[PDB]
Amino acid sequence: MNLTELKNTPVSELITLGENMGLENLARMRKQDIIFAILKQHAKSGEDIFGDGVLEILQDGFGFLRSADSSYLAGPDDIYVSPSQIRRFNLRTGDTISGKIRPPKEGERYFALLKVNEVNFDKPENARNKILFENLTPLHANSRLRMERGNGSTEDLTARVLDLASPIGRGQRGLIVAPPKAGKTMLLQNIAQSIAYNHPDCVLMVLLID
Amino acid sequence: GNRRIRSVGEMAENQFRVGLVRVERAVKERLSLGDLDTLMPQDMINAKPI
Repeated sequence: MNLTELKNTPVSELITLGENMGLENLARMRKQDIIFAILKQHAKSGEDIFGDGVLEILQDGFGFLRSADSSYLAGPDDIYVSPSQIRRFNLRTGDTISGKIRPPKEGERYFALLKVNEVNFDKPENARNKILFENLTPLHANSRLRMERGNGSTEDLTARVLDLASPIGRGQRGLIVAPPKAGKTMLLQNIAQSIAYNHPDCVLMVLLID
Repeated sequence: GNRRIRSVGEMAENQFRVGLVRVERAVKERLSLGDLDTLMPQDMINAKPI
């Protein structure tokens, strides 16, 4: 019982499962409401429910577990994180939390967190003792992140020109200066594809605002 | 011999005990459905009734 597993399932199978569980008509219902009702019905039987997400600590002291498929948008299926657990495990904004959750009781609107199982895709004993990012010693780019494909494709010309003009390494802080209608989209697509092909071990994140 | 004097001391002890039992009710209601080593003894006693 995982949240992302039910989010990846299609609408038809979720409607069929909800109709088999014997609930209200799910055809005229949102997929999120269908998942919520399925989780409620499955927790009424006594089974456990698990979830995950990125922590977003609010200014008051509590927080939620945003989802990546919704671009970290405020959703009804966000997992509430009490400030007591935050104060007990020294949680901060950005910590990936994966643990058992429960449906909201009477008077509640979000899932509650009972026990945390994995922090930042690692054991909590390794996360409790860690060095902050503000204390790490900066350095120049040492490792070479080669962008050349090497397959002899016609699209590899862009990567070859980029390598001949400005090689990119780990920790680089560059700028792509270009007037509009120049080809920034195709260039960014080629860069992302070359990064995913040559260095699949690195965590690639593409941010597109406005 | 049948009438007493109830000064500020007892009159304050009575109200303090009333507030204390009003807090104790909620403390027991919480601890009856609480989790061991989950909360501190400072997050279960509302100082507002006292």
